Amino acid sequence: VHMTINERAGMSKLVADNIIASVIKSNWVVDILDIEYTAEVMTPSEGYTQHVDAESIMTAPKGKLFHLQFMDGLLRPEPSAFDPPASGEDMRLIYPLQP
Amino acid sequence: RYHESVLEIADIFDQADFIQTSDAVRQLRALMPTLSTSQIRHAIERIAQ
Amino acid sequence: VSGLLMVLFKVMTDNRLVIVGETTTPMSNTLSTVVNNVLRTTYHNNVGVN
Amino acid sequence: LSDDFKQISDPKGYLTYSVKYEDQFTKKDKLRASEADDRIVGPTVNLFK
Amino acid sequence: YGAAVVNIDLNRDFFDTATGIDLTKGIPLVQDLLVPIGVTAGAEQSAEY
Repeated sequence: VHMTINERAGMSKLVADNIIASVIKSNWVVDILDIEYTAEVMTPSEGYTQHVDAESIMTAPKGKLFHLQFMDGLLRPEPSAFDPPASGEDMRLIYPLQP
Repeated sequence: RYHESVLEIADIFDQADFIQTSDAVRQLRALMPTLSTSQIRHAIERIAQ
Repeated sequence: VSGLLMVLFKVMTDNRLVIVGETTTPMSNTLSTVVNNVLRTTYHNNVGVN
Repeated sequence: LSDDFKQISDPKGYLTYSVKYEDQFTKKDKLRASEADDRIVGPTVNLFK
Repeated sequence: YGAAVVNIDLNRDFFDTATGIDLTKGIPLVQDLLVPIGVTAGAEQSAEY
């Protein structure tokens, strides 16, 4: 499903949690349009100072201004040939709809 | 089948003397929430402050 | 019957005259669209139920 | 010339809703959404919880 | 050398806190201009933009 949420305002915690769980398990794409945000563009050495759990994105009051951060990881240097393999997988949930 | 769009007064009138602004003010107003008269007064008192 | 009489009497003598009380005038963007359609600018802080 | 009226601000009605909750399914804990909406739809939401 | 990004911001030195503007984020933000009446405006409200 490519679900669009124009307005979160009535949504139960149960439903929001279920939608996120579908994003993760059923591979849903959920475009939340109600959100407004400023967007700092971090560089890899400075990391992500601020964090946003899925709950807060799904339940924040309408008309409040979120402050998301986005890595520009283009300045990440190559790994050493002898760095241990990563068995795991770094993941990401939040993306912009616009440049 | 139509296309809504801002049309500056300057594209209509050929007399520059009575045209001070442009489409930009309309766009900026579109950014504003509709304001009750007391909210307008509050804005003006704030800018005055 | 006495109770209905007193109700009726208390209504017959309801000389109340409303003055506007405390009244919020919320920013439009902060409201869910379903509430915005219903709200007409200001509303009393003591909204009742409906 | 007369004390004809009693000025009052937030009038109470003659009727009102009265609600009995089935305690097994009710959560006594107060519900709320965003403050903006709760200020309006709030007392309603809690009553007909 | 090593500049990761080069942005173009409004000059915070010019649009000072004396104008009421804050520019620590990506955008100008002014408190207490466009506000609800009868309640304190919420923090980090979008209308500030």
